[PDB]
Amino acid sequence: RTQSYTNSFTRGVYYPDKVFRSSVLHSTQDLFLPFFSNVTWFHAIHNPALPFNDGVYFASTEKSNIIRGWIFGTTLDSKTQSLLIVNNATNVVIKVCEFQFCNDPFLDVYANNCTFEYVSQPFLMKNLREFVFKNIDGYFKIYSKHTPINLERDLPQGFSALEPLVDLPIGINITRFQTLLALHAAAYYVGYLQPRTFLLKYNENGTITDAVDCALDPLSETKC
Amino acid sequence: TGVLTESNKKFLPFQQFGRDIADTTDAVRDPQTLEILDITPCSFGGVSV
Ligand SMILES: *[C@@H]1O[C@H](CO)[C@@H](O)[C@H](O)[C@H]1NC(C)=O
Ligand SMILES: *[C@@H]1O[C@H](CO)[C@@H](O)[C@H](O)[C@H]1NC(C)=O
Repeated sequence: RTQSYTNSFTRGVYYPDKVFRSSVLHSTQDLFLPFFSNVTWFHAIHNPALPFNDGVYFASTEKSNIIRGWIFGTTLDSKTQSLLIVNNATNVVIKVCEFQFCNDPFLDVYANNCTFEYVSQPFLMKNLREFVFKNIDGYFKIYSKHTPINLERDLPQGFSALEPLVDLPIGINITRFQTLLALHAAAYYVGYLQPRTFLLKYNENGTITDAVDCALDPLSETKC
Repeated sequence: TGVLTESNKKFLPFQQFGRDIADTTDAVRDPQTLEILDITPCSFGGVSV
C-alpha cells in the first residue's frame, strides 16, 4: 500500500473523564495525540499489519461504506495467547480465531475456547463523511470512541470533541493492528498517541472548544 | 448534605456528575430516572453579638 505522510493538524482532542465541567480551564495528563505529528496516509489497494503502540488514532474519510472493522490482537496466527478482537460493524466479539477467519481478510459478500461472547449495538452510528476513532487499551478496559464532523479535508483546520462510545472491559496485550476493507481504495489515516499534558477549555455547554499541548513550543509551556 | 433543585445544565449522555474546584460535587444525575439535579449545601454563616 502507498505510504504517504501528513501532519495531524491539531486534531484528536478527546474527553478524559465522565464528568461534566463548564467554563473551567482544566489541565489533564492522559494519552493524547501530540499536535502537528506525522500521521500516515495509507492508500489500500494491495499486506502486513500496523503496531498498536499505546493507542492508535484512526481516521477515515470514506463515504461509500467501505470501512468495517479491525483485528486488534497480538499474534493472529494460532495456538498462542491469541485473544484478538474481532471488532466489526455491530459484532464486537473477542473470539480466539486462531487462524484468519473470513478467508484472507477482505469481507467477502457475494474447538479450543468458546468464551467472551460480547455482543453490543451497531458500533458506528450526504456527500462526504469523516470517521474519527481514538482506540486506547489503557487499564484492562479497551476504550473505543468516535465523533462526527461536518467538513472533510486532509485533517482540516478546526477543533472537535469526543463523545465516548463503548467501554469494553476485555482485551489483553494488543500490539498488532489490522483493518478490514469491503471487496465483493480506502485512504485511511493512522496516528499514534503519546503521554502528554493538555490544557482543555470548556464553555457554557459541556464541550471542549480548545486545547493547548503543554510541551510543543515554549509559548505553550508559558500558557500552561 | 444540601438542597436539591432542577438543573438547566445540559449533560451529555455519557456524563454523570459535575465537579467543583475543591473536589466537591456540583450536580448529580439520579440513578433511578434520568434527570439532572443540583447540589448546594444549606444556609450557614457567622453570628456576631
Ligand atoms: C514524519 O516521518 C517522516 C519519515 O521520514 C519524515 O520525513 C517527516 O519529516 C516526519 N514528520 C515530522 C518530523 O514532523
Ligand atoms: C449551549 O447549547 C445550547 C443547546 O443547543 C445552544 O443553544 C447554546 O447556544 C450553546 N451555548 C453556546 C454555543 O455558547
